[PDB]
Amino acid sequence: GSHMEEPQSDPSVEPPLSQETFSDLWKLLPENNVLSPLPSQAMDDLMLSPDDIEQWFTEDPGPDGSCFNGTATGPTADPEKRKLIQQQLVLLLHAHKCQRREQANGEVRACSLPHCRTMKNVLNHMTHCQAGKACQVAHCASSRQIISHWKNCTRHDCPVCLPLKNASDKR
Ligand SMILES: [Zn+2]
Ligand SMILES: [Zn+2]
Ligand SMILES: [Zn+2]
Repeated sequence: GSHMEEPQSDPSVEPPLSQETFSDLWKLLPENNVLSPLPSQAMDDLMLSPDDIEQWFTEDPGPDGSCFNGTATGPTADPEKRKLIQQQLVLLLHAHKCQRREQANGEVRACSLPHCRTMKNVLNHMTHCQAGKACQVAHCASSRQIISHWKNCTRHDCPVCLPLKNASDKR
């Protein structure tokens, strides 16, 4: 053929994603990234409001632990709760890459998708924010729990990390 498969088939040149990539991604990412999730393949059909993020990554309801349907009727360990983390986390990637695509090409305009518009505003605040999980903006505080997952998790076999590492196979 006209080219070789070595950059994808040989471990001496293959440049795959690292566990620290997702931690820097939402802060300092360059305008030439290739992980950009497209609406034709992204599970955006499973979308939520920023307040429901607190149902899969828990925040205290009060000092007495006053339980609710989101913890007592349908616990955080349910398989459907994991789908909601995966689909929302993949959109934090889209919202950081979509804003960069417009910076790289002034002839086009960013998404009309309210979830993309929501997350790109949160990411541009969260990079300068100092309270994080304690921030008084519900959208900032909720997104910081998602960012805190990749910062503390180091496993290969995790219901959130495994499908992301499988999708980010940039060999
Ligand atoms: Zn977008
Ligand atoms: Zn904040
Ligand atoms: Zn994990």
